[PDB]
Parts: sequence; structure tokens; C-alpha cells
Amino acid sequence: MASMSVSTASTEMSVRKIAAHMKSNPNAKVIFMVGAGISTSCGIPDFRSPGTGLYHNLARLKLPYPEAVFDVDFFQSDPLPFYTLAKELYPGNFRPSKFHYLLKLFQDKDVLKRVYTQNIDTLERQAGVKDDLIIEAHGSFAHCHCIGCGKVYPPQVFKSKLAEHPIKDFVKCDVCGELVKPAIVFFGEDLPDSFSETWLNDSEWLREKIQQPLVIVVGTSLAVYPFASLPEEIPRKVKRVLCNLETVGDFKANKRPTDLIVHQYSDEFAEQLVEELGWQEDFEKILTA
Amino acid sequence: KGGAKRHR
Ligand SMILES: Nc1ncnc2c1ncn2[C@@H]1O[C@H](COP(=O)(O)OP(=O)(O)OC[C@H]2NC[C@H](O)[C@@H]2O)[C@@H](O)[C@H]1O
Ligand SMILES: [Zn+2]
Repeated sequence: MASMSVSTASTEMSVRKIAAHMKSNPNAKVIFMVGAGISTSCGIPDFRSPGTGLYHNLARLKLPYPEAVFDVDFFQSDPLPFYTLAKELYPGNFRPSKFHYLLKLFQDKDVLKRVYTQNIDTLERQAGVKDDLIIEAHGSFAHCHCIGCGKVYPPQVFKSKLAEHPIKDFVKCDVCGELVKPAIVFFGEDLPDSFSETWLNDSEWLREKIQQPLVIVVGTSLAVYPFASLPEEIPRKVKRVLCNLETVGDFKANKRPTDLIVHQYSDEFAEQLVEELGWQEDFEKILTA
Repeated sequence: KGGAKRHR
């Protein structure tokens, strides 16, 4: 969990502004939008990186390029790549970061409106964020379904296949015969209906409050739609914050006068924010339990 | 609703 600053530049003052806005609006709440940057510190191997064991196992299995592992047509022709990825990435093999535990502290102080995540690791929930406050915009392993007829399966029958040497005879539907897979959104599928429904409600809520709210976008390249449409859809008069090593998406393309950009690691941003809020003592208890 | 998961 140990962190350091990204460069010699200090971000403490920028982070201070965030704290002063929450101190001045004490009954207000924050919406978070987060991606794979917040789980890097957990040791999750990036399937697109040649430095990982995951990458080289997928190449050896003849995956044509990384993102095919999450492609419907590919999985139906050959499920082995996706099953080998699931074995390495399956929830419960990793532990939540300091940033993950900040979401849980915000919820404990009653200042979390929602977290929208494009990660499939389920580390927000593992850290104790409640079910009503999370939207897993790209699904998770906690449900499974038949890709052909939609019949529902418990996630254990898929999981038990990952323990076999070698992995073979993939799970097939007892009604229609097609492959059953986890409820992970693949490239070319629509996202779950709760995504569009909750953003509709949270977009209304944000407009009505203009207790002024805050939206903080953390560790995401804003390269995958429709997720990445959310920050352009934030009301002009609700203050946006970006904690990301690089300036991306609508914050690069259409900057706003009140946009605040913080180039910092998510874990280091967490530790600075908690310090500027005065919540060091309650944080330290969450971290030791 | 946004459409299917994709890039761009
Ligand atoms: N420690 C830390 N702190 C803050 N930001 C970070 C960190 N590490 C990486 N990042 C930033 O987080 C972003 C991560 O982008 P990316 O790897 O593309 O993942 P996503 O969450 O956006 O997307 C997932 C992708 N995974 C599978 C699909 O291939 C998607 O394209 C990127 O803009 C980085 O600058
Ligand atoms: Zn079926």
C-alpha cells in the first residue's frame, strides 16, 4: 500500500482545493467514475502488456490481438483464451488498494452518491462499498448466462472449470447447447440496463443541486464508449476533477474553466485527500481491519 | 442508452 509522488511537483495544494470545496458544502456528496488505473497498485496483470505471464499464455494459445479475448465471435469459435484469462483474474485472487478503501471511508461519512466503474475486478464491492452505491458498467463474474437463450446459471459451475488441468469441455447450456459465460460485457454487446437508468437519475440529481456536488474521474483513459460519454454529460456548472497520470478525453478535448487536473497516482491522491480532510484516524482504522 | 461496448 506504500505510495510516492509521480514527480518532484507537489499536488498537495491542488488536493487542498478539493477538501475546501467539501468543507464549504458539508451536506453535499461525490460521484466517482473510475477505470483500470485504480487497481494497478493491487498487482492485477494487464493482458495487453508483454511483461506479463497472462500476455504470453494468450499469445501461445493463438489469440490474434489482446482485445479478442473480450469479443463475442471469437469466444464462440474458441473459448480457451477467455477461460485462461478468467483463471488468472478471477475475483478474490487480489486485495483492494488504499484508493478502494477511500471509497469505503466516503460511504462511512455519508458523502458517496455513486461509484461508476469500468473495471471487472469487483474490488469496490470487495472493499465493502454497498450494492446500492455501485454501478459495474462492464459487468462482473458474480452472474453467468447462456449466450444463446439467456438462461441463468450460478457462477460456481464456471469457476469450478478453471481449476482443471488442462482446462477443457467448456460449460454449455442444458436447454439450447451454446456456451455459458460470466456476465462480463464484451466488445460489441450492450451494457446492463442499470447503467443508463442510474445515470439518468444521477444526471437529474446533479442538475437539481446546482450543498454543491463534485464528480471525480480517476484512472481511466476515457477510450471505451459509452462509458466514456459520462464526463461530457456532466452539467457545466458542477465542478469536474480528474486524477490521472495524463490529461484524457473530454478534459483534453473541451476543457472547462472550473475543471481541476491532478496528475498523480490514485493511491498518493487518496493519502493526500484524507490528510487535507482530517480523516486520518478513521482511515487508519479501515486500513488495519 | 449509449450502444454496444466499443472504442471511439
Ligand atoms: N496508479 C494510477 N493512478 C492514476 N491513474 C493511473 C494509474 N495507473 C494508470 N493510470 C491511468 O489510468 C488509465 C488506465 O487506462 P486503461 O489501461 O485503458 O484502462 P481502462 O480503465 O480505461 O480501460 C480498460 C481497458 N481494459 C480492457 C479493455 O481493453 C479496455 O480498453 C490511463 O489513462 C492512465 O493514465
Ligand atoms: Zn441456452
